[PDB]
Amino acid sequence: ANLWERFCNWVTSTDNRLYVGWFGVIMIPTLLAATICFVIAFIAAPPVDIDGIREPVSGSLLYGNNIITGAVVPSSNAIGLHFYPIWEAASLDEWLYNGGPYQLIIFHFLLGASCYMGRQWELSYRLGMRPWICVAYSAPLASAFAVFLIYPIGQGSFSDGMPLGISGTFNFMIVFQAEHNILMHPFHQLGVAGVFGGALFCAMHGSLVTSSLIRETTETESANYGYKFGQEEETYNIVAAHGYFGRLIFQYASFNNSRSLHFFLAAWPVVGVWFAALGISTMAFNLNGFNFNHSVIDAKGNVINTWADIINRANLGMEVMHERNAHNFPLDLA
Amino acid sequence: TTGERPFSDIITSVRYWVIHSITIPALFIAGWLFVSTGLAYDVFGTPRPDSYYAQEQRSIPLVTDRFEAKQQVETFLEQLK
Amino acid sequence: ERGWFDILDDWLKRDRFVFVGWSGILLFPCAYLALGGWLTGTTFVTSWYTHGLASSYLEGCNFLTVAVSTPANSMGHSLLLLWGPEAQGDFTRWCQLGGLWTFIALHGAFGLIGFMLRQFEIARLVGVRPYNAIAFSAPIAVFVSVFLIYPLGQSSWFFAPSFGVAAIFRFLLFFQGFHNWTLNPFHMMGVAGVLGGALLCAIHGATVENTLFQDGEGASTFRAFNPTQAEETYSMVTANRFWSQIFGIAFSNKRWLHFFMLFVPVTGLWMSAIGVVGLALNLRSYDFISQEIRAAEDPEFETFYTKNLLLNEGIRAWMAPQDQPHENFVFPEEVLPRGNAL
Amino acid sequence: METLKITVYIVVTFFVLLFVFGFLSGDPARNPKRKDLE
Amino acid sequence: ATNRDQESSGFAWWAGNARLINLSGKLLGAHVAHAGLIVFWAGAMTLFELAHFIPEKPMYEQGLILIPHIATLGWGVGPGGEVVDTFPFFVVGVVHLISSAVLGFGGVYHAIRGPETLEEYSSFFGYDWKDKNKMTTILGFHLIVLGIGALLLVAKAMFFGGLYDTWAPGGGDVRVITNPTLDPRVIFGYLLKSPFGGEGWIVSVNNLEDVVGGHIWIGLICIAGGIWHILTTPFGWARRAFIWSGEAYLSYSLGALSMMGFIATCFVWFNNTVYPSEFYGPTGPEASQAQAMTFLIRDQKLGANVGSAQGPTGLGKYLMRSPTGEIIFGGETMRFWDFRGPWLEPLRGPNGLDLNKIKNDIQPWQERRAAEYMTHAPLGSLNSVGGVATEINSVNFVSPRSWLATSHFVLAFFFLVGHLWHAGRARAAAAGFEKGIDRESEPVLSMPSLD
Amino acid sequence: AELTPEVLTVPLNSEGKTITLTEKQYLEGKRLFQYACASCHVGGITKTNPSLDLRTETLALATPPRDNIEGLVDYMKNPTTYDGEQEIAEVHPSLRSADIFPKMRNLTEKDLVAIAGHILVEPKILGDKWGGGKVYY
Ligand code: CLA
Ligand code: CLA
Ligand code: CLA
Ligand code: CLA
Ligand code: CLA
Ligand SMILES: CC1=C(/C=C/C(C)=C/C=C/C(C)=C/C=C/C=C(C)/C=C/C=C(C)/C=C/C2=C(C)CCCC2(C)C)C(C)(C)CCC1
Ligand SMILES: CC1=C(/C=C/C(C)=C/C=C/C(C)=C/C=C/C=C(C)/C=C/C=C(C)/C=C/C2=C(C)CCCC2(C)C)C(C)(C)CCC1
Ligand SMILES: CC1=C(/C=C/C(C)=C/C=C/C(C)=C/C=C/C=C(C)/C=C/C=C(C)/C=C/C2=C(C)CCCC2(C)C)C(C)(C)CCC1
Ligand SMILES: [Cl-]
Ligand SMILES: [Cl-]
Ligand SMILES: [Cl-]
Ligand SMILES: [Fe+2]
Repeated sequence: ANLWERFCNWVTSTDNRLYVGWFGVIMIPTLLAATICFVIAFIAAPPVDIDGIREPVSGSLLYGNNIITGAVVPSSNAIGLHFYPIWEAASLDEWLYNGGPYQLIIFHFLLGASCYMGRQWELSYRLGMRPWICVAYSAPLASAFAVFLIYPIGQGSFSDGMPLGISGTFNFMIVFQAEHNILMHPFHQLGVAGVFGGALFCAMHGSLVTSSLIRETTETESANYGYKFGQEEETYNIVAAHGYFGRLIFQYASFNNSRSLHFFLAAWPVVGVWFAALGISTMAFNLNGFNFNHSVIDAKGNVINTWADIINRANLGMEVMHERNAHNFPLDLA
Repeated sequence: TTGERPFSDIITSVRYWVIHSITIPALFIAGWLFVSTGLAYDVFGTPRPDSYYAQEQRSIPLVTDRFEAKQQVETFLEQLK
Repeated sequence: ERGWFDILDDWLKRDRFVFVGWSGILLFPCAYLALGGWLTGTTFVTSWYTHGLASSYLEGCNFLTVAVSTPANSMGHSLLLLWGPEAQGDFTRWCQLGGLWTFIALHGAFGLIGFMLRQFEIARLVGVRPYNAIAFSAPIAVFVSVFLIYPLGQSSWFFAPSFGVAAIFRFLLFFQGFHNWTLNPFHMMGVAGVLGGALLCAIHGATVENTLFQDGEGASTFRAFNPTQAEETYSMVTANRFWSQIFGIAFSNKRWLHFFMLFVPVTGLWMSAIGVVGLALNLRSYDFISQEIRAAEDPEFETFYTKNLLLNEGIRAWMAPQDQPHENFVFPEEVLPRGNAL
Repeated sequence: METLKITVYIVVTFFVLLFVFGFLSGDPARNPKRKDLE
Repeated sequence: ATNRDQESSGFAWWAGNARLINLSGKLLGAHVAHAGLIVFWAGAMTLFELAHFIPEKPMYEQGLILIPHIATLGWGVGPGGEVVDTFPFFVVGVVHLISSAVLGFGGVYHAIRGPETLEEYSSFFGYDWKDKNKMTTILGFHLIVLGIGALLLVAKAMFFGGLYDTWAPGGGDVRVITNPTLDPRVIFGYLLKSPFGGEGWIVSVNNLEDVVGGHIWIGLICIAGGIWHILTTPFGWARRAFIWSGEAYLSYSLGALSMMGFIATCFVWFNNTVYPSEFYGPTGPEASQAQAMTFLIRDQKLGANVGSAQGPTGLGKYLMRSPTGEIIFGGETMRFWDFRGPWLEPLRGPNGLDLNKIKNDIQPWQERRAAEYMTHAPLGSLNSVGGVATEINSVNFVSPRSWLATSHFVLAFFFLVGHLWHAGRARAAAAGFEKGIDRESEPVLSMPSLD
Repeated sequence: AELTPEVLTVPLNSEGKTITLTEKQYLEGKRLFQYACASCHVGGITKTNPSLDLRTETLALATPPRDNIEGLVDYMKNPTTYDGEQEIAEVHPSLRSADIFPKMRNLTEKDLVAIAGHILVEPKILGDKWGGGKVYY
């Protein structure tokens, strides 16, 4: 074998402790750059003029933040969707003021995480597996694309991308509610059904398999020792599990087929989260939640408030207060 | 199986549909009339569109006393003239 | 021994389409009434006298905006029994006073007890360990903390969640503006357990479906499984290698994997419940004191934390007069907090 | 500015070329089963 | 019935169309019948739009997406995009609707009556997915067809009345394109432009000369490529790079359509040339700029000196500099300074927005347009309540730009998913493990332990 | 509460004369106001100039007075600035500028009266909400 042939054999080797592969050739450097920049920025970055109004917001630990308040702050509204790599700045000091780290991080991250998804297909192929784990990962990935790329595109600025920080995330959520009434949007509602249901079914499946473990141990040892890695025989009794759950509800509401059950476990959260991602990605173009403001009117024409109108009052509070020095004109159009 | 007649047997039988082409429409119509006669408003105490406010009133008839709450509502209802 | 008790026990535990049990005597009426009460209220019942809201299909609300709303604040924590001193046996007045709220909450609570007893009862009869019932303690801790303990620590049932889609959304936004509930590490642990549970659900389902053994000739692979088969339907060994190489670690023990799937969302929900118990008393994680001391002295110091409090202050001022009508709030235009232009 | 830019451009080009030529290097054959897919 | 249950086909009902992979006749029917559905919708939707259409309201106030496509081609409209004749819209709708019956007829025939496989019937129409030469030949036919399609657009623009030109001197109007851009430096230059702000890759195309010239190129490229693929068979390196199967080819096309979907989303969101704002409403960037313009005009009429007016932050309230110094509108719309539109451009000088032009040269038609666009911003609820999320019910409006961007993002996204699903499946099926791991030949069991 | 003949009774002119609109005129007025005006005047405010609203008290202090049917109908034909000083048909929808505001092309005299009646009746129903903006939502 020549050098290229050998290199290819190593890259695609099924024997590396962590699989590299061709997607990994892009994933490794991009994820390392994003990680390193993030860590350094989160600790040490100076304040960033997120809203382009010369009002710098401090995100880093050394500049007065704790783990909860800290963030890498989105790039300046003055930049908008302009590409702002380090070399476009006159200095690192300028780059930092304008939120250059945010762009470097999210672009390397999105590239790296897309390659992470490809890499999941890639290894499944090398191991002779079925290929669709990567399709499940497309759900959180799509969600990351929605908040870091698609929303900024629709609104015309990376300053409206989700901040890389715990409190910045909450800021993004509250402002999103004000501007899109996301709670009243059916795609976010499907998302909630996806994650509440995902958690429910996770607990359900956990509890049912755990409930029907076949006795292989004594009381002075963990029942976990009753299963040995790679054993051929199933470790629980699915017939007893189905016997239980089918009586809890009724026979035909319970799965007796493990393949069907596990498919449902994959599908429910993944589809819901795809809708969550699509909610963000379509509210990115301002097709917003249901608006029933003043929908109910009496015989004279008096407005009779519903809970929708109370939501509206909360939303107004968010709207009027957010970015309190950034608006000069009466309508918030992006 | 648990001994009851299969649902698919029942709902593909003529007798089920002889019974239920009567009972289902009967229930639906009874529900309809519960509303269309206005009885629903009376049973539950729900305002009709002309009964949220007196003509010139713009204040909500909020219950403000726990133990005289019944009378308060009755007083609010009287004030609709 | 063959008395009436044992004969009743026999009938209760007959293997039928819908199992009944001793637990059924509690469960079925309470669940039926809770659900029936919700459907009845959302269809026909107003919230005009308690909230100044329309809340039923009858009044023109849709599925998103209908609710059974909490009683007026002036009711305090009254049980609001139909035969109690407020409604005095009058079904109509009882509806107008929010009696259906305590009706649903209380039958709901006893119904949940019945459901968990049902989980125990069936597990015992079938001869399985009662981990499903144990896991259900999380839904119960949430229901009890949010629908009972929270309003009990507040002024009245008025501040419990109203049973409705939009009403629940209002409850979320209230908790943000008033409690800064996103900042609370007990809610944060709840979020991690819910999202972590959804993650585990998806990843485990997908891993099993993608490490299946070929056990049939069909390209649709569901038929190639038999409930009574002894063998694992998928390869733990291949799954383990895949994740070890992709992510760095992997499950190797199926019993541990499935216990963890119980542990994560159950623990999350239990954590969120503890935070809500604090909120019953306004014992919030509202502020970081060091942040406030700095920001008060230094008008150039700004974080996402200070930004979110401005949002909260807007929520409170803008929503309170209509959301809390018993307070009779009148906030002149000039006092309302607003940024420039908006 | 300029040296950094050129350096990153070269780095990115390097890895992209690896990705493309790598997947071009008989990738369908790199599996545990049927290799004759040409 | 051949292959029409799970036992014989290996595919369950919910994967039923996979039963068609190797049945070229029935599969032709599926495809032709489906082309029928697309043509049916195009025709029926147009007639529906026309029946609902009020000529003196803007199209974008009327939930129209198809009439705007016809109007952009220069049919039925005059100066400013005013509707002068609805008959071209009627023709487009009827002719599609009639054509769909024909396609539906052929589809139904092939699907249930005609020969199930075409190979025994005809060597020309029959095909084996694995026959690389036959695959490239059929691909070649379709490329020629597509090239002719692109030249049809060129024909309309140059020889059959022209296209609607929002940029036309003295005001938007239908205009014949006599000098299409042929220079490959300009045409392919778009393809190498950055997709980021102020650049916008192909989405930045801002004049009909470039649009028409692009389609001349694309038409010729597609016809040349088609001939190429009829006359050649895939080279060795291509043979070793791809999976050669029906499902693989589907996956490649799903990937391509996904990409196109996202591009179309950005096209309708930002571009106001091939999506004239007269027909589609203002872009998000456009309406935000139009707001700043509106209040600059208002306050300047009241006596404000808008050049020297300092806002609360220290930046100009109405006017400020971009990061490269160009004079741009201020407030949040600073992000939208790359916006370009016929109503704004007359105020633009070498250095950006010109203060002397602003002070002296703003015409009433500019005020009207800015006010119109500001109050038809592409914001609105799912139930079509126009405006911000806190707005009251009153205006029934969601911009066609929002409808078209959101729908196409959703479609593009699910098509990426379909690409991954089918590409991963095509690989696994080709290698022989799509149904699961062979218990007696589990690959991982022959591999050394990781540790 | 009901939409009574009294609620529907509004000033015809500045000289003390009233007109009682029918329920159908009220409905037509809402519809036509939504069709031609609400894009800028939703809820009684003005989006392109929030300083000027459609409140009755505001219309009364306009020149010429606009707090009556005649004043409003005239506004819709020949709109002026608030002091009556300039004619603004070139930048404001009117019958006189139906050429540049094409939605005004199909409005009849009857339609203008219905729109005028809407503007006067709505605050009698909605109070401060009419012309109040988001504060009163
Ligand atoms: C197991 C089923 C079940 C359970 C646990 C409950 C429980 C409840 N109901 Mg529901 N209900 C049920 C079934 C049930 N109900 C059914 C089937 C109906 C249809 C008829 C209803 C209709 C209903 C209505 C309309 C209302 C309730 C209400 C209530 C609450 C108060 C009840 C109370 O105070 O009782 C007190 C009585 C007991 C606890 C029984 C005690 C039995 C003891 C052990 C025997 C002693 C009695 C003795 C012989 C009498 C001698 C007295 C003498 C000195 C005069 C509570 C949550 C109220 C509520 O929800 O308000 C918000 C209410 O208004 N229920
Ligand atoms: C665009 C939608 C579409 C199209 C064009 C097709 C096309 C086809 N499918 Mg698929 N399928 C679809 C969606 C579609 N399918 C969906 C959504 C599902 C899930 C429910 C399926 C599940 C499925 C299964 C399980 C199977 C097919 C099969 C087939 C083929 C044979 C059908 C047959 O034998 O009919 C028999 C039915 C009839 C004779 C009844 C009448 C049907 C005709 C076509 C209706 C025409 C109505 C129309 C209004 C008439 C206009 C005429 C006018 C122009 C003159 C046919 C090529 C079969 C196949 O693969 O065989 C090898 C097969 O087994 N399909
Ligand atoms: C590109 C696709 C597209 C777009 C952008 C539009 C756009 C529009 N249409 Mg048109 N139309 C379409 C396709 C489209 N339509 C189709 C397929 C039909 C046949 C049913 C129609 C028939 C039609 C009629 C009869 C009317 C419109 C009207 C309208 C307008 C209002 C829409 C509305 O209120 O939505 C309401 C929103 C919904 C109903 C929600 C849709 C959500 C879907 C179900 C989610 C899809 C998710 C995904 C694709 C599924 C994947 C699942 C996953 C698990 C794999 C708007 C301009 C109205 C109009 O104004 O005409 C002048 C009108 O009356 N359309
Ligand atoms: C992609 C579309 C397509 C393709 C590849 C085929 C292919 C085939 N057809 Mg089907 N069919 C179609 C669509 C198609 N058909 C449509 C739309 C209809 C309804 C009119 C039919 C109705 C039909 C019937 C009734 C029969 C066939 C038959 C055949 C076979 C022989 C055809 C032949 O000898 O032509 C030789 C060439 C000619 C006769 C001259 C073609 C003249 C064309 C129409 C000129 C216009 C071309 C133009 C570019 C089309 C643009 C359309 C575009 C706008 C959509 C062959 C397998 C026969 C069969 O299968 O035998 C058992 C048969 O009996 N077809
Ligand atoms: C539907 C359109 C279509 C499709 C599906 C094909 C399919 C095929 N072509 Mg054909 N071709 C077409 C149209 C098409 N062609 C046209 C219009 C022309 C005239 C220009 C040609 C001229 C042509 C030639 C000369 C050759 C092919 C070849 C091939 C084969 C391999 C192609 C390949 O490896 O791509 C993958 C692409 C590459 C390996 C190029 C480098 C990839 C870069 C890095 C991607 C950059 C793009 C990126 C996504 C961003 C886009 C913007 C960018 C421009 C900046 C395959 C059968 C080969 C063949 O075997 O001939 C028989 C071959 O030599 N085609
Ligand atoms: C309260 C009360 C009571 C009771 C009652 C009851 C019990 C009731 C009931 C009731 C009921 C029991 C009702 C009902 C109902 C219902 C309904 C109303 C429904 C519906 C529905 C729907 C509408 C559906 C739909 C849908 C869905 C959800 C799914 C999917 C799709 C669709 C859309 C199809 C009593 C007397 C004791 C006493 C006092 C009080
Ligand atoms: C295969 C298949 C399928 C499918 C199918 C299809 C897809 C089809 C189609 C189809 C079609 C696609 C069709 C059609 C049609 C059409 C028509 C039938 C037409 C017509 C028309 C007309 C008649 C007209 C008229 C008119 C005029 C002229 C003018 C104006 C008015 C009017 C409108 C009246 C399915 C899924 C079922 C399944 C099984 C198989
Ligand atoms: C019309 C028009 C125009 C033009 C245009 C043009 C001229 C174009 C084009 C175009 C083009 C010219 C394109 C393209 C492309 C391409 C592509 C899209 C590709 C791809 C690829 C791939 C997919 C690959 C793959 C792979 C790899 C990477 C590695 C190994 C393996 C494989 C083979 C798998 C303008 C703008 C002026 C204006 C307006 C209109
Ligand atoms: Cl903010
Ligand atoms: Cl602004
Ligand atoms: Cl005022
Ligand atoms: Fe499992």
